[PDB]
Amino acid sequence: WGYGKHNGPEHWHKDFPIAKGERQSPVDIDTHTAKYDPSLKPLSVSYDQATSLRILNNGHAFNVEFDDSQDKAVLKGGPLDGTYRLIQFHFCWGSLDGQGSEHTVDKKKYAAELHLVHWNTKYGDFGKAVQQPDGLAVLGIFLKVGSAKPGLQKVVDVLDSIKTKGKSADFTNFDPRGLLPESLDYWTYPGSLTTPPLLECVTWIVLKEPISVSSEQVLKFRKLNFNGEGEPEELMVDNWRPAQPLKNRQIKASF
Ligand SMILES: [Zn+2]
Repeated sequence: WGYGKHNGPEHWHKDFPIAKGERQSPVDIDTHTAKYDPSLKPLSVSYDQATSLRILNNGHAFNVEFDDSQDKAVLKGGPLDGTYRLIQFHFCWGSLDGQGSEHTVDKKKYAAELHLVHWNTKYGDFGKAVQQPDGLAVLGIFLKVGSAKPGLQKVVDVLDSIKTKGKSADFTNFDPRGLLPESLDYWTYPGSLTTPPLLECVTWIVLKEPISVSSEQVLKFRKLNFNGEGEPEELMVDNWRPAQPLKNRQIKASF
């Protein structure tokens, strides 16, 4: 699987039949249809004790990994029940500023999308969580092009070192708190992983308020390669999946 013409999103259902399931992601958020739900609790992000370890190019994106052997970087509150631990974060981006996000707001597409992945500690490890309907919590944050994001610069400078598939780099003392918007107002719905195996185990929480990155910041993303070192160069762009049918599900808002 990939994002090309022959192994792209439209073809995933062949090896991953859950591709046309009832709770696939991403989706389009109809802000006029979302239900204001007064019983949602504010989100609780505890990231001050976060420990980053490395960044790697997995051939379809780049992941920043965190030590999740203890409750160091956790998510709770909101629509969640129990504690979710930060295991890793990645992005989806486009070839142009006009596309890149997975989730769309009134059909509007953003330059990129940041996904903060967390797993339910009641399940003991990430592999068990992905077997549960309440196994993960993904924190989705939109990126728009304007002013630079001071806090994202550290990531951008290290991409040179993981240009190709399989590369990884030590990436310590990276504080995720630098990638958060001022507001924590959100939309939430039941969904899935947006990349194979596309397991229907996620509780999506999409921030209303986007973060702005500079054009040169995002330009650096477009320079990564899908391919392994020594292979024809395939630039790592448009690694996002098209919006799926909502099918009955309801999108709720905390505002
Ligand atoms: Zn993702």
